[PDB]
Amino acid sequence: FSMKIGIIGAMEEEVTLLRDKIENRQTISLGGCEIYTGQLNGTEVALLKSGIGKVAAALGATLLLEHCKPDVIINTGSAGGLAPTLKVGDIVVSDEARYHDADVTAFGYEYGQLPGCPAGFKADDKLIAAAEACIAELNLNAVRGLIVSGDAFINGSVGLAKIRHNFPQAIAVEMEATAIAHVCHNFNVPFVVVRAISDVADQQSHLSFDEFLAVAAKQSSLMVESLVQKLAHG
Amino acid sequence: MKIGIIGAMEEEVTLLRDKIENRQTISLGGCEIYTGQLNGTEVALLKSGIGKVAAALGATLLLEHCKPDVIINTGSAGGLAPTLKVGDIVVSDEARYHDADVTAFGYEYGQLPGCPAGFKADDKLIAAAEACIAELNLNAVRGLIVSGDAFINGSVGLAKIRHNFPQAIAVEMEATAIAHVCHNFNVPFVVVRAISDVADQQSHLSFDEFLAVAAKQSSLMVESLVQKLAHG
Ligand SMILES: Nc1ncnc2c(CN3C[C@H](CSc4ccc(Cl)cc4)[C@@H](O)C3)c[nH]c12
Ligand SMILES: Nc1ncnc2c(CN3C[C@H](CSc4ccc(Cl)cc4)[C@@H](O)C3)c[nH]c12
Repeated sequence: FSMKIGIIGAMEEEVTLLRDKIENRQTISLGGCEIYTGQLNGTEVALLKSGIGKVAAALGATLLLEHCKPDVIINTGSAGGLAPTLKVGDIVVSDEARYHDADVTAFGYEYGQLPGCPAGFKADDKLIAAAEACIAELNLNAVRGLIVSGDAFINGSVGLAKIRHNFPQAIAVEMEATAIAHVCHNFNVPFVVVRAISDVADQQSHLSFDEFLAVAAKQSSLMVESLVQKLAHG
Repeated sequence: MKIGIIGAMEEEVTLLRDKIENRQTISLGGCEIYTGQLNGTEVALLKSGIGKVAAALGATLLLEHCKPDVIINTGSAGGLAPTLKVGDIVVSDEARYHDADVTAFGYEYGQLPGCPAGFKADDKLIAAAEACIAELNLNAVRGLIVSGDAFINGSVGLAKIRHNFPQAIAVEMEATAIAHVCHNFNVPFVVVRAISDVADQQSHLSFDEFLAVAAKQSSLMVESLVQKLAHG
């Protein structure tokens, strides 16, 4: 009864469903961000709306950790699906996060690695196990594996090809997860990403996202709600 | 007046750090912040680490813990403008991400949703930096500086920057992140960096050779600019 779960979503649509469900809700406004505090089905939560891309996610995550000191972080939201069995609405769970757009290979760092960081950030094993238990209980289709982040909306063409080449094992792509993982790494806070597929990052991904962002928000929010309850009680 | 100063690499902050008197160190989130006085002016110097996220996390800690009135971003840069040589100064009038692309939804190339397409540096800070450049007889260019999470080393990476930002005068990896955090907190910023290489196919070798020259030139400029701002 003394756990506080931090949850981070980038777009307002990505946090609005959870935000609705928060009891005794209060809003903290700082640094261009909002954090909603209160309880989700009894469990104390702090839900950050970060805004879009790596710096917004990093600024937001840093305020959430400093102001709220959550025990763990769960990153919720939509994603572009890369793994072949994924369909719109399916869940993706991070094993690990990597930047697809960092390149200091001129000095022999690994592609995707920034100097001062590990080449990728591992998500927490217990959080991952708890997410997989929720996926089973909810009877959802999910893939676990590497999620890659960058400051680009992937829409086929080179951008997609470059990711498939550099990270053939990446299951999904998005724009905040890695930055949240990098902040959590620096503060020793366990994280997991539990997103849902809104598009498959190909030349029609903008139209698929226009159509399916809400479905992905709903599916990822349902998972996060289940996860929070499982973590809190088992 | 409290002046915030941010450099990414330890080599980019060390010279200033050696000069801070009444010095205390805050160690937090993988960053270090050194507080005290630089030639009688209160400063807070952040060593942020490398790239956009490190810079953003560190800038956010510095603004929260130290509440500086302004931010100056110091360090090295890849020179893009034709009149630039190694050691020369670049001063931002504006900062943009060269690697942000949400053009699929019709944002401007380099713009992230929720941000302006570029972040404008502070006119009073720019004017003070140009007075310092003239007094020290330096060669400098003022203009757009672009940031990304890549060390630019010629070939297609460089070509893409030149296509998208023909007006960019230099490239680096943190400034626009610092600008964005400053934007969100309504804190004025300026970038005053110096050229270690020209972001071409041999930029790694030039950086091997001239990082220290650039850290020195940018640090000496910063020290002069601090003095000018606080004391005229
Ligand atoms: N193909 C893809 N590529 C990168 N990220 C995503 C995402 C996940 N995010 C949703 C969102 C897409 S970019 C955008 C567009 C308009 C507006 Cl108002 C706000 C943001 C980013 O937060 C990352 C889903 N599919 C993606
Ligand atoms: N051609 C270029 N491209 C991008 N950034 C820079 C910069 C400015 N920075 C220095 C540094 C280059 S990457 C690097 C390599 C070794 C180690 Cl230990 C740590 C970092 C980044 O902070 C950005 C100078 N030239 C640049």
